[PDB]
Amino acid sequence: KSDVFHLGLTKNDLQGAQLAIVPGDPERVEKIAALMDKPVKLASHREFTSWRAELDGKAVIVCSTGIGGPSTSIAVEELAQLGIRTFLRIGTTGAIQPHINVGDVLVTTASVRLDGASLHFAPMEFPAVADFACTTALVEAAKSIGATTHVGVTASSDTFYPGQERYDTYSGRVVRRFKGSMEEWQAMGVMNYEMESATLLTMCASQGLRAGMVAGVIVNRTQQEIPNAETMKQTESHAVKIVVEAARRLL
Amino acid sequence: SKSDVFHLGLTKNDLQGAQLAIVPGDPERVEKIAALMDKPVKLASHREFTSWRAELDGKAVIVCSTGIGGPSTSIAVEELAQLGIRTFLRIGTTGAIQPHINVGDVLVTTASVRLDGASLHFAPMEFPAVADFACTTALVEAAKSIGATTHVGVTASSDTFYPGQERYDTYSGRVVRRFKGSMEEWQAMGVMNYEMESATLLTMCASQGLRAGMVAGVIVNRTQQNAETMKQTESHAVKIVVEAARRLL
Amino acid sequence: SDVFHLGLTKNDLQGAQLAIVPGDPERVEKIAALMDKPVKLASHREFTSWRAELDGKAVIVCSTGIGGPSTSIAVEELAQLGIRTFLRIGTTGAIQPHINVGDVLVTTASVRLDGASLHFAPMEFPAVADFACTTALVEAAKSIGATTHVGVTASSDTFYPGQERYDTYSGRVVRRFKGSMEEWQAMGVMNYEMESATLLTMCASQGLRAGMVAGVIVNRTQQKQTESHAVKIVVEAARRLL
Amino acid sequence: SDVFHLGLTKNDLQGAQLAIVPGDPERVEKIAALMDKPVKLASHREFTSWRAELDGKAVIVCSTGIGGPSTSIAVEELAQLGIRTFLRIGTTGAIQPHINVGDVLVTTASVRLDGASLHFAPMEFPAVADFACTTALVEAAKSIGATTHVGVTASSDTFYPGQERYDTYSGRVVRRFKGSMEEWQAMGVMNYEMESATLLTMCASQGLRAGMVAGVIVNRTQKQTSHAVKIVVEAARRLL
Amino acid sequence: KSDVFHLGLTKNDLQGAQLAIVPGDPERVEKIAALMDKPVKLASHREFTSWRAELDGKAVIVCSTGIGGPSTSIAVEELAQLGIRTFLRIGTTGAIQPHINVGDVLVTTASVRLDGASLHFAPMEFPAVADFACTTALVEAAKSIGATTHVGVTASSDTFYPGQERYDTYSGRVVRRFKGSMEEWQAMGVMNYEMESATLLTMCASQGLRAGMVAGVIVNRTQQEIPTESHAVKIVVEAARRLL
Amino acid sequence: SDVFHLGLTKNDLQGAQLAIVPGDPERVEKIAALMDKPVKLASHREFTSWRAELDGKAVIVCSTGIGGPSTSIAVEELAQLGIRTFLRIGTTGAIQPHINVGDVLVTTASVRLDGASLHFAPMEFPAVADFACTTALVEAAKSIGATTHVGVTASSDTFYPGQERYDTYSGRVVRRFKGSMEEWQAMGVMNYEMESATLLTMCASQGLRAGMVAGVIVNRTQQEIPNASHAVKIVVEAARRLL
Repeated sequence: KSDVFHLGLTKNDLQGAQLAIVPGDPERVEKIAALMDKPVKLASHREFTSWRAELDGKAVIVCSTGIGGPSTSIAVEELAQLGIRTFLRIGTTGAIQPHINVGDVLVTTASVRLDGASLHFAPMEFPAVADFACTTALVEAAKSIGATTHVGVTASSDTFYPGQERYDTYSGRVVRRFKGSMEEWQAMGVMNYEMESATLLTMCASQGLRAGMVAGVIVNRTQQEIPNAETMKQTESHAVKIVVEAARRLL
Repeated sequence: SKSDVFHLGLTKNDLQGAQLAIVPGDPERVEKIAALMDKPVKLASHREFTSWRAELDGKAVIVCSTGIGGPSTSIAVEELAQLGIRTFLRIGTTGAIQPHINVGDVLVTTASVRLDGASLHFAPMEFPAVADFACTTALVEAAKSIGATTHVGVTASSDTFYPGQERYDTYSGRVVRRFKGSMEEWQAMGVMNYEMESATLLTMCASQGLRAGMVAGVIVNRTQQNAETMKQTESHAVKIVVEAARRLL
Repeated sequence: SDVFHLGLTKNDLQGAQLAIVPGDPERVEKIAALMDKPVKLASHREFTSWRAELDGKAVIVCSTGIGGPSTSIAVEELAQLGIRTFLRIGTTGAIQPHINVGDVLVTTASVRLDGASLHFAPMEFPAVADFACTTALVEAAKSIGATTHVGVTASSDTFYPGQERYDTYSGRVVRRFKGSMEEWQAMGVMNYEMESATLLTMCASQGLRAGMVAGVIVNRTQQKQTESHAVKIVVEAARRLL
Repeated sequence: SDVFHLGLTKNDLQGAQLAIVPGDPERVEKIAALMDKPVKLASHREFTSWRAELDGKAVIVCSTGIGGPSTSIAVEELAQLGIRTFLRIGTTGAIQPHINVGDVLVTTASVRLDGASLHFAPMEFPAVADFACTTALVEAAKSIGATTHVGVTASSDTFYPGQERYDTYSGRVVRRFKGSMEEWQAMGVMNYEMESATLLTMCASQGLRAGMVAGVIVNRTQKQTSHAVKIVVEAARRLL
Repeated sequence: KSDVFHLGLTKNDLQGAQLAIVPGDPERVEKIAALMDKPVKLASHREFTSWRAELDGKAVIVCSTGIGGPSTSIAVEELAQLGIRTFLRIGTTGAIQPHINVGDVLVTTASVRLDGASLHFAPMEFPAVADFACTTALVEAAKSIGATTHVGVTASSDTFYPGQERYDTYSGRVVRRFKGSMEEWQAMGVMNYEMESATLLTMCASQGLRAGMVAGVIVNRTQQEIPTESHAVKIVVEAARRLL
Repeated sequence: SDVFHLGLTKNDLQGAQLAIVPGDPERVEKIAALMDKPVKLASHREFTSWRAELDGKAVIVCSTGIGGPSTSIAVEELAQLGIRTFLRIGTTGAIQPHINVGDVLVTTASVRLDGASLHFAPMEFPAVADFACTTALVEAAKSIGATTHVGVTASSDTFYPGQERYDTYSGRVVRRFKGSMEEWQAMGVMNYEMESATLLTMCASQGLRAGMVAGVIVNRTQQEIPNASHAVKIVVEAARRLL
């Protein structure tokens, strides 16, 4: 049975859940659910892996979005059809400000829309802005957990490579629009790049759904020393603790 | 008299160390806001820029009007920033476009739809006209503290009072294609209200390391179709912006 | 009042169909004083209005404030009250080395670096002045022996980054405007100001006549009485347009 | 020949600094024949050029072909050869009910519904005519008693969908242009044609003087009018 | 070990492969690889599942892209870094023309760019056009396999719902830009909707990589909104043979 | 006349459903002369038209003039008259260093640096050639053994600034086009010409088949203007295949 086309879920599967935590990576879903009570796997189809658990006695969904606005737009739409009204994205990210360190946590107030899917919900003039209650819950959760936290604007790119002005690529070329762009965002105070928030925040803010976004910084584009696949996992766990603690305040 | 800036007629000395400005649109509201604080005093008046200084909890605060629209606002914000202001709180009175937003309610704006031109002089359209979290938090908590009925969300910020707000009661009775059917669209997208300065204010601050927020009292609702409630709503939004200022010093 | 902002009724205009529209309220009486029977009508926000008489016909003088948004309110509401011809008068800098302080600029059309013009017509539409108004201004400039430049003005929603000024808090100019001044100079643009794109577009696209004249008081590319000449010119032009 | 398309040398111009530029190559000789000492210069592709004399001064008549792209080639190459003033003379319909067949239209500026104008200036820049040229055209129109309308023209890269014509192979008009004629009409636009946005923009942005006059032959909402041609020649006299 | 950030693959893993078949669904990768010789699983990370196999003695890669331009752009870039120079997308699609039947095979010559990732490689004026040799190989393979085939333009959308003008949704509405859009594309002869080709074709055509695109029709949108190996899959494998 | 500009009636076409469309009116007779029973039909403005016969079937040759606007008139009116397949034969500047003057370039799709294409489809729509037409051109080229390149073409509304030529009256190029040639070059674009974006877009979006081939007359990596036909043979042979 499925009430929706991609996720393979029914309303019954949600057990009344109205909040979903939405990481990008299917493999992180089980790990996040493990911070809560009585987690159980619901489904796995394409990049959409879903689990249900209990937070302070209330059902909550954890469901992966895959990379990018398009897959995110599917997961969010179908979760909304199923009854979800609040979405918390938990991600990993690359900071672009020299003063933001690996291990820091970033809470996004709004995003630069360097994506395409957001435009399928609202014209570019519309802000990709987070819900105030969600953002508040994330900031407060960061204080409860104890973290070095920055709150601000994130650049949300449809690509990992040229849209984040990476030159270490097959072509070594960046299209005109994005040449010099990282320095421009840096000067405008943008904290970081990631790949799903513009779509998530725009589609929710324009349809009466609540969304928030938190990420752990696993690399800094300005520093020469690159952490290993050890320190980066610790950072992940930190931000994950925060998103679950934030969810508790939103039930 | 000496001025450190081109339009406002102010020196750094006039600010006495102020780092926060409350910025209404109308010069006539400047004294009224200043009057709620300690040691209020007139500073200067040039064109639509009337400035007063006051004190909150021993710290200097500025109140300075912006005039109507992004262009005038952009001058005031730039020159105040040159003088040392780092936090800007806009206070306005507004209509509403949602059926359940009532006259007397308070609106705190998280971000704005950019239907202006001046914001593009600071950041490309993809950049969000987003309020500072600390400012928004202070405004929301101030509104709560006095028991106002508060809505928190998105505002549409227009370069015009008439066609950009899809008004047909005009000389031409025409609205350009871009704006035909636009009010119903913003309504469906959850936009609370129209006003005329916030896209410029929020974009220019968010992209230049300045903090900004905005609060407004609702004095009319076209979708729902009085002078007393108007001045009463005013006094309430004003007490909120001053109480928020206290938390941001 | 018949309108939302100006505090005027149709009767206040006494049949006036032409308005001179300076930016600053403090210049309104000065302009009105050059005409017969000048009287104050109203003052609200940055909209100060006076009525006077030119060759037996009523004329309005009304300030717009700074920028297209304020200007669009004044023009709309004056149009409702019966105004059909608008003449902007201002003082300006210049971005061409050959244009000197004391010179007079008549604008045939504007570069649309504003937002409000788009609320009246898409960008493809020209922010063009009315031919009769432009003719009147040029001929009025000539009748007083003014050194006159006639051409294109760049009309910016900002005083700072839109005019590519770097002497600012951030010291930054957004990509769109980086290198822009040199581009407009190479395209023969005379000067920057902040209201004409809105004025000219909203009028040209709604059957209203508009023109603009300005006195050059500074020139950023180079190392009072000028305001008076431009002012005499706009009043003389008004005479020919009644 | 110096220039690549026109087949002309600076010497062919004999010092000419003004060109009258019709769209149709077949109209070039007819305009030249109204002036002194008309001489054929060249004919290549849609570019037919003649020289003549007006009050003792050399003038050029050169066709542009239809559309901004070919217009942009003629203007550029003529500018290379010394032309500094360009007067377009066209034939045109009208989109305003009160504009009659026989009337003359002088264009102050154009709605830029073309592509070539963007190769000279961004869209924010006005496709505006030179004041001196427009004045000369209006004054020449008065001198001969022509019923004249002065104002804005819509300059389209197509004859069909861009002018919201549905009487076509597909019968389709793209979203951008659906309902557009009514919009231009409400905005006071006089007429459609196909060269002025490019002409006016490329000249206004490069220090060249341009103007345009057109005779109305049809009306969307409804050759003695010769009248337009007499006007462009009389205007040229005033611009030498 | 991995020579690339996301795929978990080294150059050595590819064993000289220069062509990749790139389905959207990770679960379809093993199925496609099984149609070829010596299929071997390489890696699975996020939405990127990769197998290697052999076709007429030459190594070939099958690697999923996930849904959408952004994940597609990662897979294509990293595969290119590892030496892949030809990419054949095999997808599922909703047809928007009355005469196109469920089960038909569509070969895309170029795409309507209703995505965002393509703009990260080339400005909108640049065509999202397929490689001629790849398109030819797909058309010729369709003859070899036997299938009802249509060749033409595809609309490639960053969304499954509003960008394909679907109304079976939470909001039940569609933003201005897309209101009435399906009938517009229909009138312009566009065959179908899918979600990866604009990004794939643009990023390849603008970077000296060859790409082709084929899909099996799973629904006809003029009629309905919610929809061994199919003809389309057999066709992409046969086309690969011709491109090695 | 059945149409406003071409001066032709349906009878003039004698059942023709394919047109070869050069830019230059002066080239029409020359192309017609390579086929059977060539007959002049009309000449108005930049539109010169001939009829001829190929393997017993009527074919039209008709000039478009320079640019998308005049091209859009010719194509529309020919469609009204019954033409369903269009083959453009043009001249072009190559922007890749190894492409020789005289080489034949077959266009799969065009960069839309024009305005007329937007009057038929929004910018997101690809200015793509018909597969059958492109196939016929490529196969005709190989059959005569011509040096041929197949790929993307930049199609500009101007000859000068939009093709980043600086040897001009102003010597300036507007921001949008500064550095643009190097960008197209890096993206693999083969060449510049001035009609294909309009032709390919208006045909692909209206159920007409179009193909595009051009002979290289200058290499832009070396000079802006050449010092003071395989392609034609190919367009005619391609036409044979599409009848």
